[PDB]
Amino acid sequence: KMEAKIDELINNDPVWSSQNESLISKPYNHILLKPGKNFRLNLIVQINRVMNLPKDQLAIVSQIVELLHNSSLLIDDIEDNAPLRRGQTTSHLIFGVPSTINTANYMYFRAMQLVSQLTTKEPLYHNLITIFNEELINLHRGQGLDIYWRDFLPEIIPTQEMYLNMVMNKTGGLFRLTLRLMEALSPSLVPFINLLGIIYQIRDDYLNLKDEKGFAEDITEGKLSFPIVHALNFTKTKGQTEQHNEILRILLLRTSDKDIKLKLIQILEFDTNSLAYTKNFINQLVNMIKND
Amino acid sequence: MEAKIDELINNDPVWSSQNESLISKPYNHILLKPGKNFRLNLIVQINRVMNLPKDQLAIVSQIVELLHNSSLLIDDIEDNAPLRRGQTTSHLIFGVPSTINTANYMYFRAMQLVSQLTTKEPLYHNLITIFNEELINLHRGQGLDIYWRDFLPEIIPTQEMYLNMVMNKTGGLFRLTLRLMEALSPSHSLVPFINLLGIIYQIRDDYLNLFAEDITEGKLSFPIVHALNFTKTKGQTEQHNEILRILLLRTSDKDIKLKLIQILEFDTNSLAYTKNFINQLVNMIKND
Ligand SMILES: CC(C)=CCC/C(C)=C/CC/C(C)=C/CC/C(C)=C/COP(=O)(O)OP(=O)(O)O
Ligand SMILES: CC(C)=CCC/C(C)=C/CC/C(C)=C/CC/C(C)=C/COP(=O)(O)OP(=O)(O)O
Repeated sequence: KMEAKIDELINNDPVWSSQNESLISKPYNHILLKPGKNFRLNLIVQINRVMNLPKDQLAIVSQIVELLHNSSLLIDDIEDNAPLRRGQTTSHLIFGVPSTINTANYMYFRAMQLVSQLTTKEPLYHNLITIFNEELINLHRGQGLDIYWRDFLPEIIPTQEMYLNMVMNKTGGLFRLTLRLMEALSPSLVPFINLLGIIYQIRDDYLNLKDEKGFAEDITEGKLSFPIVHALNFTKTKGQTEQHNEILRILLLRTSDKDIKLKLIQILEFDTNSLAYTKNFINQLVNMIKND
Repeated sequence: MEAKIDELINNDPVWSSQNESLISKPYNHILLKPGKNFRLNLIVQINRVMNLPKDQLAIVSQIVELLHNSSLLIDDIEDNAPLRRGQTTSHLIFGVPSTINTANYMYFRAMQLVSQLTTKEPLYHNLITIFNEELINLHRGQGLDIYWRDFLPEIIPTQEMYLNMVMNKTGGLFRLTLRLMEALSPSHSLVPFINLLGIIYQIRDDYLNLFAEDITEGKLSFPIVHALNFTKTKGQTEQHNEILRILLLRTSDKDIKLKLIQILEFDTNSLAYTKNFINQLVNMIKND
């Protein structure tokens, strides 16, 4: 009797009830509650004017990008110890870091599974899987560097050039993934999508300081954001020792003190002019398209 | 400026050998102590009948070694384990952020190795599908294990629930290995056998754990599951509740740990129940 139950278990595919699906989906369902700006989704609709994928294929590509985007935020908020995401408590503080890590990773592989419902043309299929794998590798390479510079500061002080190659991997990754899949499926805008990704990341960095995640949470997180990279390299270059050191000291506190965060922003505004430099840099990238 | 940007966006992302070493640090750390290599030695034994060519067999081994070691990095973060293979866990040295990312990164470097197994598009499709299905099963198994543990005492798993979970959590990488080998073989499936091997392997691991860190971690191990269900069934409220209180302490007190280990040994006889259950499983194969 014990034997037959073991036999039945080992001789059949692993069983998975919808009740269990609901238990381990909690972390992800929570983040779905507040949709974001849907910038990537709208980007997908627009781009389809030229690519012309059938409604059904397009829905799958959208689902894949939404799964990857949202799960990547679940992981990034654990990796940054972020208290808020889209104005609500982050999933890992509600369900725990362990379940949130496993759920986000599980969703990466469900996104992978959807890639098969895109086609049966073995030539195409292979190319699709390859695009997915390459860009998931690129995403993790960039995320890995961003995380390393932040957690081991001041071991490595990146240069503007180093930051830009990191963003090409980290932020450029899902934008290139989306576009490469759609382009592969069309009955090249990658360079434009790379620039768009760089502008998106630097702008996010800029706005987090200029201005829901909390007041300037990138400082509390110790991030080597575009403005900070400019500030540290500017102070190094000009021999501004006291301030170079104060920028590093503040980043290392991982502080939520609102006055210390503003102190740091004012050093960028008045001592290194890092805010004006970043605002200008963004406009210079945007003009490359406006002047195309 | 415009020129530099132009070259950046028109080229593949820049990634160096040094960058690769920086992000590999947490993985390289756990590979400093080999472990027993049960899975890779298993692969060799099984190839005696699968006869894969040495180069494909090596890629299967690499895929399995990357998944096994990256899964340990993640499992250790998920139960905040202080030690793995006699040394400090990677996340306590490189931090949780870098260790999550590196382990997740290696999951995809393992995926990439699957297209190096074959050029035949029919077979490739099959291999990728096998990899995808079992990574899904592994996460369903690991998510239930984590769920029951972190949500205790909401759900006390039964013996059958534990067995289904373990077949995915631990049996999952054993099945991936064998499915990939059977798919590639140039020569009856061994999946039922490997599923039972995975189950025995985990129950045996739970048994041996009893540092008894599974206690400090609040784990619903095979012996604990037997003890909780045993006490419930017999109306032994006090013992049932005592086992739960100790698990819920997430204690590092050796004295309190010994106390639970004795309840399991002398009051519920879970250690003996466990040992005999393993033997019953081993005979299921032997006596065949
Ligand atoms: C699976 C993926 C995509 C990545 C794996 C590796 C990881 C965790 C990378 C982190 C990638 C990341 C979070 C980059 C930052 C991109 C960015 C600016 C996100 C925020 O985009 P919004 O459009 O502002 O967010 P909403 O959806 O709330 O509007
Ligand atoms: C990518 C994979 C495999 C899974 C994804 C989801 C996760 C993180 C699952 C957890 C899987 C896990 C760690 C199961 C336990 C397996 C086990 C009993 C490991 C210990 O095996 P040993 O053979 O004693 O280890 P050594 O390598 O040190 O010898």
